[PDB]
Amino acid sequence: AATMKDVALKAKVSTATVSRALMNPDKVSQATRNRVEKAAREVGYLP
Repeated sequence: AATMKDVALKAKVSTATVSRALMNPDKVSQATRNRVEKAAREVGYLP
């Protein structure tokens, strides 16, 4: 099973972004935001 964290590496988003995402999303770029949302479902884990 994959993890939302692993995805960040693939999209080179940021360890802080996905980390704070569950706390207060405000560091993810609009473009990277849409890509993550889609990539989040693929792994089955959206949180």
